[PDB]
Amino acid sequence: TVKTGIAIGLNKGKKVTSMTPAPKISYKKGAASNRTKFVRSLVREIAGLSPYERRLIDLIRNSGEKRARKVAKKRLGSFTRAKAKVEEMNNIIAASRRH
Amino acid sequence: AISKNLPILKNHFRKHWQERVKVHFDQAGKKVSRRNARATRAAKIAPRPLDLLRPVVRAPTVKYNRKVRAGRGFTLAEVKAAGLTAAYARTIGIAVDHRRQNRNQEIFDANVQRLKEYQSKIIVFPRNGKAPEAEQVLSAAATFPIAQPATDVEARAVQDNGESAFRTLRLARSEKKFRGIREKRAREKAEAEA
Amino acid sequence: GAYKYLEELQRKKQSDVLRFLQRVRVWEYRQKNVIHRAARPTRPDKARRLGYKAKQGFVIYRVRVRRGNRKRPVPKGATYGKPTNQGVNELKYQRSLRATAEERVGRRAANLRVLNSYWVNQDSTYKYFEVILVDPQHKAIRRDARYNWICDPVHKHREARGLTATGKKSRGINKGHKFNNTKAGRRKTWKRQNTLSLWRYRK
Amino acid sequence: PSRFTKTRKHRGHVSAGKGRIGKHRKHPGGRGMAGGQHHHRINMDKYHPGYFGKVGMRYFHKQQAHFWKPVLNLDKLWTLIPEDKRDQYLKSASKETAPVIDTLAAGYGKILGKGRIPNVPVIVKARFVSKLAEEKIRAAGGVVELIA
Amino acid sequence: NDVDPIELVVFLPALCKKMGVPYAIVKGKARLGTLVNQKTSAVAALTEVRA
RNA sequence: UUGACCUCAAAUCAGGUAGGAGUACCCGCUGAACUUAAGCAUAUCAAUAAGCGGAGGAAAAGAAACCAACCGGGAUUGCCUUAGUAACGGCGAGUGAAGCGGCAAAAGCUCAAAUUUGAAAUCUGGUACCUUCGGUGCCCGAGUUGUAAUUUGGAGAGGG
RNA sequence: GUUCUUUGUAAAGUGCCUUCGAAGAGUCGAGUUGUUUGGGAAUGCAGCUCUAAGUGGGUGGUAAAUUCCAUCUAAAGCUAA
RNA sequence: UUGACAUUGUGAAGAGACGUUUC
Ligand SMILES: [Mg+2]
Ligand SMILES: [Mg+2]
Ligand SMILES: [Mg+2]
Ligand SMILES: [Mg+2]
Ligand SMILES: [Mg+2]
Ligand SMILES: [Mg+2]
Ligand SMILES: [Mg+2]
Ligand SMILES: [Mg+2]
Ligand SMILES: [Mg+2]
Ligand SMILES: [Mg+2]
Ligand SMILES: [Mg+2]
Ligand SMILES: [Mg+2]
Ligand SMILES: [Mg+2]
Ligand SMILES: [Mg+2]
Ligand SMILES: [Mg+2]
Ligand SMILES: [Mg+2]
Ligand SMILES: [Mg+2]
Ligand SMILES: [Mg+2]
Ligand SMILES: [Mg+2]
Ligand SMILES: [Mg+2]
Ligand SMILES: [Mg+2]
Ligand SMILES: [Mg+2]
Ligand SMILES: [Mg+2]
Ligand SMILES: [Mg+2]
Ligand SMILES: [Mg+2]
Ligand SMILES: [Mg+2]
Ligand SMILES: [Mg+2]
Ligand SMILES: [Mg+2]
Ligand SMILES: [Mg+2]
Ligand SMILES: [Mg+2]
Ligand SMILES: [Mg+2]
Ligand SMILES: [Mg+2]
Ligand SMILES: [Mg+2]
Ligand SMILES: [Mg+2]
Ligand SMILES: [Mg+2]
Repeated sequence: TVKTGIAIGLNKGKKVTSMTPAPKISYKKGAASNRTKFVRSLVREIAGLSPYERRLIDLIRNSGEKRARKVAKKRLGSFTRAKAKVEEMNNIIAASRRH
Repeated sequence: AISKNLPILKNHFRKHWQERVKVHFDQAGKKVSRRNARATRAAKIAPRPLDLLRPVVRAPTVKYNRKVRAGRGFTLAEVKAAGLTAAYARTIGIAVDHRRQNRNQEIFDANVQRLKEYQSKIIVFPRNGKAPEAEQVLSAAATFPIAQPATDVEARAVQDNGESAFRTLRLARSEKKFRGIREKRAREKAEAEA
Repeated sequence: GAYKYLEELQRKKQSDVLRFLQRVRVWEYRQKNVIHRAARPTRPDKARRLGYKAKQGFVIYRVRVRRGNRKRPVPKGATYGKPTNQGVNELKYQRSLRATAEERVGRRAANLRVLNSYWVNQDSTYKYFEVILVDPQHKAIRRDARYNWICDPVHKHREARGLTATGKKSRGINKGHKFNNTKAGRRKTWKRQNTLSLWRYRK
Repeated sequence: PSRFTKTRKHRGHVSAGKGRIGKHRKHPGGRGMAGGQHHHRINMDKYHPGYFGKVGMRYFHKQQAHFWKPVLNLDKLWTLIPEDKRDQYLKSASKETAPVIDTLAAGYGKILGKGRIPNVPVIVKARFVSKLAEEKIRAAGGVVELIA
Repeated sequence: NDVDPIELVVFLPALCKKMGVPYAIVKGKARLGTLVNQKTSAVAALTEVRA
């Protein structure tokens, strides 16, 4: 970003007086918004939990947050996707406990 | 079979290649078409000039960024900075490009410069019928060439700050290599605490 | 906007409200014919999303297709050939069942043009699809500048050529390095790099 | 042109040029590179050592001219400066009105040290130079300006 | 009480509920149609009402 | 007992549409072996022949879920080149592209998701009149399980 | 280049302020199978099984955990040369 | 031909896994 003007090394590149271009809304693609934030809430308490979700929280308050994650990674196909789901559980679990 | 002292050839003809031979016998007569249809385009385009006004653009890759190249369009930043709308700019002789941004002032400034210099050099005819005729100029690109900038003068002063340029590169490279390693040995300096 | 709710409700296919719905509907759809005319898009939020519009000239069909691999229709297993091509039982169709769905309704309604389709249910034996069609000689569309494009002859049986949405999927049209063959069109791009170009003054 | 061809000379002699005992049959020994490791081995070793087996590292999706770094030797260098303009700088021999040569603009990517140049200062701008190339420049009253 | 598909309307009592909104699952999707000079109307709800 | 609605039917109902042919070139499906490897099964021939479905005057692709790692580039197609190269391969026979660069041609876009809610503002048809590739009025129907208008990410929307 | 028409109080563009900014699911993705590709711990395609998310998702030609960076905005569509 | 998963749902006896729950 702050280019050294030399053609190799730890930030190589010719020096250019820079601009910083107007930000694209496309880069805000997955952006939340109160709209969806609301509807997705309302569908949750209407539709309810799903099968694997029901066992997911079960592994949580039992055989650790660990073992639950490994299942969740197998079940959803990605580690990252699993952690983000296991997290979502803990917040549901949070609600049930301390209301 | 194999014999004699010859190079090993690799001629891919084991596949019914003759079903697919394209012999450009029409190279000649197609030039005539490509003309005759440029000619008759140039007509009904009234006095307009066949081609759009196109930007300067630096050209990508370490191989090629030394040169400068006509880009596709003008950004939206350059068009408003030229004091006109993109939507209207298209209807004149100008090419716009909504994807493609400015992170280099010296290409921006020199591109808004083209836009200004272009307007000033064309006459946009009024919306009714009657006009001041004007002859027909065919190329915008001939008229507004793109040239490569100035980088330096014919001569200057020798200035030797003593640093060898080789070694500057060497140390520069070593820097890269171990930065990660060093990023580690340091982390364990924080972790080396009581 | 009741749609945004449906879009997000439809996502919870393992919820009892939806399990129950799916369970009762896949039975109903089975007792009807393999192909039948549908009253109105069971997924109004979905038909819509794919370009369907509730008016005179938009038709919705539902269709059962049989699910699984393609058993090589060779007589008694006999391949008569090398051992590579001796396969029979693990061979997968290069198109998608949804393409088989689109194609089958489109021949029954050959007076309509196929716009798109979407899943609605499946079971061990069938995948279920609702297909959205459009009548190219019904004036409601012929005068509609948004959809008159499909009246053109160039879109005749577009689903049998893979110009539909599943059609462009299986045909592997997409930009990028992951699609070097299949993009400009598999075969066409093959014929390209397999053609010998000789100019008049040979190079 | 066929008129000059040997096969014109051969008409009327049986068997073309190809012999009576040994014919001109339809691929003795196999098509193309067949039996390289076998009956065509004596030719493959000698005339083509190294032909068989792997060697070195693989490189997926390699892009030539990521390595675009064409070379230039001091051996020339002064070619980069326009002829007529050259004489002028040659005698002026000054550290104060020294000529500038943008090698990267000339299309090069590294200066190498082959050969000798005259004691005249030159401002050489480039990416990468050899430890020896810049040594000679520096010793002729010039310097090296690293660019990109 | 008779909308097919039901998914059009299931989330309503709970949409109402969250907002306070009084609701009723009246009988008749064809009765609500008559109520707006049509054939069927699914839903119907007044907001203003003269005093 | 009366009138709606949903679904499903029937008519030589009112008007339409499909088939079949051609297939050099085009979009898919399906799919060999002869052959090459001096044998041969992987591989090769070949993602080819044959077989099937569907278009046009071109077809398809097309305004990036792209290329790049640059000072960045900017829909698609094509030619020159990349290059017989990176890579695949009993790493054998053999196969084998992409990015940049020059050129030809150039063109950009619209839906879904939004309360018109102070006015379904939209549309097929029948029917009368006219200036008939249609306009206007009337009537039935379609449509709120959403037809119009505004908005499509480059944005844009509501208010000042 | 002529002349009927018949459009207006209606359509559009631009400047600052502010608040919002809805963006496609049995999909993306993952496993496994077959097929294909120069694509090599897997290039595309398909079958079954699993099946998301919203500071998300995809890609970044060596698999994995972790931290950053970069680049576009999929699962709907039209379009001459 | 055998096993898993899918089609697959509701109530119990049990021996079992630490009033839910897989046999
Ligand atoms: Mg020809
Ligand atoms: Mg041109
Ligand atoms: Mg089957
Ligand atoms: Mg389609
Ligand atoms: Mg003789
Ligand atoms: Mg003789
Ligand atoms: Mg003889
Ligand atoms: Mg002999
Ligand atoms: Mg030998
Ligand atoms: Mg030399
Ligand atoms: Mg009739
Ligand atoms: Mg036909
Ligand atoms: Mg066979
Ligand atoms: Mg042959
Ligand atoms: Mg053989
Ligand atoms: Mg032989
Ligand atoms: Mg044999
Ligand atoms: Mg054939
Ligand atoms: Mg055919
Ligand atoms: Mg025709
Ligand atoms: Mg043409
Ligand atoms: Mg087309
Ligand atoms: Mg876009
Ligand atoms: Mg491009
Ligand atoms: Mg061998
Ligand atoms: Mg091949
Ligand atoms: Mg180019
Ligand atoms: Mg609209
Ligand atoms: Mg505003
Ligand atoms: Mg506006
Ligand atoms: Mg999208
Ligand atoms: Mg196949
Ligand atoms: Mg594979
Ligand atoms: Mg994709
Ligand atoms: Mg298209």
